[PDB]
Amino acid sequence: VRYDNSGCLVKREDLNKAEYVDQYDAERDFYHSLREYINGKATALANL
Amino acid sequence: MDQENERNISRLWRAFRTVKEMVKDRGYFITQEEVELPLEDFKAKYCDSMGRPQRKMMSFQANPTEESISKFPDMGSLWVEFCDEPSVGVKTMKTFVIHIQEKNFQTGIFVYQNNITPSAMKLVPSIPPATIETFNEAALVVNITHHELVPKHIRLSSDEKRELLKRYRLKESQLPRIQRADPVALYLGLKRGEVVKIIRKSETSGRYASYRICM
Amino acid sequence: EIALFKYRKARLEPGTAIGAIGAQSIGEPGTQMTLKTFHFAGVASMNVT
Amino acid sequence: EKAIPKDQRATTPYMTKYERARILGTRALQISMNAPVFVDLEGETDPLRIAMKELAEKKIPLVIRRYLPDGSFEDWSVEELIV
Amino acid sequence: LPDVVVKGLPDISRAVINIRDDGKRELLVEGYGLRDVMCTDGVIGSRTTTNHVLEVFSVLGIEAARYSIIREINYTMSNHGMSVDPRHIQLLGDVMTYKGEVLGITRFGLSKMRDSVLQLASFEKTTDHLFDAAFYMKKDAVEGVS
Amino acid sequence: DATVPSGRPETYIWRYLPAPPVCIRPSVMMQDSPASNEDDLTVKLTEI
Amino acid sequence: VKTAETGYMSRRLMKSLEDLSCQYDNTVRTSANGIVQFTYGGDGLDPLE
Amino acid sequence: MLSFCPSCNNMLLITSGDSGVYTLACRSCPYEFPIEGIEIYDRKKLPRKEVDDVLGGGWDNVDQTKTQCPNYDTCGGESAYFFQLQIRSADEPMTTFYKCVNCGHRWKEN
Amino acid sequence: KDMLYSGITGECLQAYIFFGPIYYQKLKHMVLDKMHARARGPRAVLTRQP
RNA sequence: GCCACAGAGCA
DNA sequence: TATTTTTTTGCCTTCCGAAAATTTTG
DNA sequence: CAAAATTTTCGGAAGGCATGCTCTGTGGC
Ligand SMILES: [Zn+2]
Ligand SMILES: [Zn+2]
Repeated sequence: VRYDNSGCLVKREDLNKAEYVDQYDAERDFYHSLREYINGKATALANL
Repeated sequence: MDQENERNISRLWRAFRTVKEMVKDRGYFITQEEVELPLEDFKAKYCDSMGRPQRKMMSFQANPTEESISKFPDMGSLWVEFCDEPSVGVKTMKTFVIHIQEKNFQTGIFVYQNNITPSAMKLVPSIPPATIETFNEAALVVNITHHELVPKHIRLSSDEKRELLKRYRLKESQLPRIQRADPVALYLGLKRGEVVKIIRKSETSGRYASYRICM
Repeated sequence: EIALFKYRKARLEPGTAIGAIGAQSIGEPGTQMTLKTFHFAGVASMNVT
Repeated sequence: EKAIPKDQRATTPYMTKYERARILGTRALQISMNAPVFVDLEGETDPLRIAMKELAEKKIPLVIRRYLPDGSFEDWSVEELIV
Repeated sequence: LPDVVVKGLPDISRAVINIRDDGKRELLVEGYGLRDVMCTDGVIGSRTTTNHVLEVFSVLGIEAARYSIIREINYTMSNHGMSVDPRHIQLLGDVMTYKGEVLGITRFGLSKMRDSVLQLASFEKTTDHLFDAAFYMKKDAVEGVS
Repeated sequence: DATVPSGRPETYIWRYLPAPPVCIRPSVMMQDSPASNEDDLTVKLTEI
Repeated sequence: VKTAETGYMSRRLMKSLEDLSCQYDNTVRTSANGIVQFTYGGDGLDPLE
Repeated sequence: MLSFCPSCNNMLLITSGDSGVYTLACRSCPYEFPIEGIEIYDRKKLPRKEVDDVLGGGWDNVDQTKTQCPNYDTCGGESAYFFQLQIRSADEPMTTFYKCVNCGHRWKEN
Repeated sequence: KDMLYSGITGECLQAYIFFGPIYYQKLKHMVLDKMHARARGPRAVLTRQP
């Protein structure tokens, strides 16, 4: 979960702002890259 | 003369642009359309009839924004002034200090032209509840926060600082330090004990947050 | 499962003397650095060190 | 008062290499001083290999006290840690 | 008299226009006036860099100095093809620039970074450090490795 | 630090010189039995 | 002749970097319990793994 | 000034004297050279190297304009070659170079 | 390049072997004067170290 | 035995 | 006793008059 | 306002420092 600097939850409309960068962004980037790789394989299968 | 007049006009116009961006970045209310003031409007509004820089007219005052005063309840209006004197004398600097003290401004920005004398430099601690910051026009030609090397610095409030100290379970002397009189710290107007959050972009991982404390 | 297992074992283990590892990983390549004279992008008069 | 309860443990559940080395050294030192063993040793005489066999099927009576920088610690059973 | 400077920056030895592979032209100079170059008309001040790191620290700040350290060390390693992981370089850059300024890995730098007495005494200037510790009566906690 | 009795400036001026133990400045035996070479600290102490 | 400079540089780097370690809260700290990095390399990943 | 006394071939130095007028006096022997009404000068001709015309060749096959040259008292040429160049920041106007086709004297307007 | 038979298997080697006399020098550095082992032994009078 | 000096080995 | 050579190079900070610059008196 | 005290700057001199381990032989008190 993404928390702001104050210590409360962050709204969905501003999740990607610079001021809300946490220490868990590396894990989120890894999960996004893994999902993108799996989606690329599925896209190749769908295209063929 | 083109070299004596037009170059100085463009130089001081870029300095005004940088000062506007600085005051906007501190949380004060400057509208967006005011920052992109073109050189023609600058000549038509702030210059003389026959083409001279009128540095006395271009001094102004800025008030804090509603979100800024929500985050920082102690923030007050500032007064920014441009000194017409080439070298700063004690009399002009004492006049600036007297004006700041009399008008009850929380802080003041003093933009000098060439050099500042040591005796006039001793008067920035003179006001006890207000802080006077000095800047050079040659240092304000281009904005350092727009440089590709300088990452994003965001000043944290007291509540956010306490939340950070509670999260990492540390005392304020254990954080990495950032000096005052650092150019970015001068840009943000950091005080002692203020915590700045730095958004670093590394090609290895991406965006990650570091923290520094002003000393 | 393989990707997640590799990710969890790639984290820095607590207690690691990572400063000494970095110091050695910087100092050791200096031994194999033989002499070479470099130039700054097609200019044969600059000779950056 | 510095002991974090078992429910709110935040450190990693995996055994680091340093924890493995320290546990093996401690158990070998204990066996070298005539401590009882909990494995069916097949003619082994070196304490280190007996300690390795003990760690192989998690039959070692020690816990790791991981000290956070603030001062609070964290007790992890060796059989609970994943190796 | 004929050795005075009537135009140009006082610390710039020379300047060369370099035409890169893309065809765009960059003005690369030898000198120490980063601020005056990036303030000069016709030069984009948001993209002007220097290999010198204390110059970048004086002009732009401490984080720019850290990036300059990392980029310069990485470039030096990559020119020889030594293939050093950049995280070690980041650790070195953070260690150099976590006290608010660029210290440097020297006797003078360690004399400011480290408050331990026996670690500094075992490196260089043993007697001076020991006598300064005795005079200033500083307490040395046994927490470091040395 | 003046809270301890040893924290005075006059402590940093030589009035009493602590003569070191001979276990840290031992007399080195030579190949000749009657004569034993002495450390430089002992000779300097005698000179003092 | 390069061995002298390499050895002195390695000695300096290790005397400056020996005290650092990765604590159990994934923050790189010095021996005096002061943070150099909040997360190692921005992501907390071992170059060895 | 590098001049030597004819009597002893020693260095001549310029002295103000009591009268306030400079004289080429020799401090070794009684010799003076008055310079009232005579201008003595030593010229150090600095070396001049060839420089390429950085604006040269840019006025060929370009459009013309009807702008009077600044030297109106000497000539009245109106047609002049002109072109544009960006040597400043992108937020300030592009500068304009003009060359008169009769008298030369190339000038940049703004 | 000669054709050699291996002494272990007896078969012909599948490559011609470069075979002939070369002058060799025996250097003074022999392992009999380099091998050393201590365990416990003499100690210095000052530092009480080996 | 102490102290310097000199040469030699491995990148 | 008083003739009389060097035998690495580069970098660094602290100290300290000297001089330049600025402030301060009369 | 110009003398006069004060502060800052700018040079030149003075110390400090420069890979690791290992093996012999010779000389002098
Ligand atoms: Zn003469
Ligand atoms: Zn004309």
